[PDB]
Amino acid sequence: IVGGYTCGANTVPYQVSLNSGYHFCGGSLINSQWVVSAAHCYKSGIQVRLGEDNINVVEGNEQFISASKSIVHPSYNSNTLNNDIMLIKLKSAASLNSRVASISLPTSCASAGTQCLISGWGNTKSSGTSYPDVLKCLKAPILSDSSCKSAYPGQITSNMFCAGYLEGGKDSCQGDSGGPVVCSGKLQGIVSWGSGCAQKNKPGVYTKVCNYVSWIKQTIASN
Ligand SMILES: [Ca+2]
Repeated sequence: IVGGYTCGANTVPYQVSLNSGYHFCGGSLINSQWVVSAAHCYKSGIQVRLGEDNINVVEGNEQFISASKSIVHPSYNSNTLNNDIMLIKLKSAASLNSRVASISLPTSCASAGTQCLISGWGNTKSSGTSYPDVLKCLKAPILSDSSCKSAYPGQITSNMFCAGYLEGGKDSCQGDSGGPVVCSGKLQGIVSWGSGCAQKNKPGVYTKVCNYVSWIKQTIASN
């Protein structure tokens, strides 16, 4: 997260870190046994880390649980990042509490102008590299479809939306991928892609979760 703020420990209780020996992506807890992330974050050997603030220090609210299965969206295209969504099942159910909690799925899509909270342990520099140890947060609005499409000609599908600031300086970034965009207590987006980070006229691009609620629910019901 570039140009954000320190969230505070366990203030974002649905935020997860995906760990394969090191943090490599975010995710969102959507029930005691399932996490949503970005398909471009797929790898084998995932451990899900819940209850984290400092990802390099054991602070006392963590739960580390190995994934038993990952399911990439059936129409994911790694060239265009269309359908950049994956589900991860935990080998055991997490213990839900005030610091480890699920986030609701949307019953309806959000609109341009809605304010959302974006979070992660990604790079904090727009030109340069610096990785935080504690969770960072950014409040940002959803941008219009027309401004999103104008920013990225020929690249924005009906399964994407843009959020952030066209002036630059505030955005998600590398290492935030797969993490949440929450608006009015609903998971509306997944950190997907962008040109660089926090660049002028190049806002963040997010997976449009409301398009996938049917697939998520059916997949969970049968796995
Ligand atoms: Ca920790």
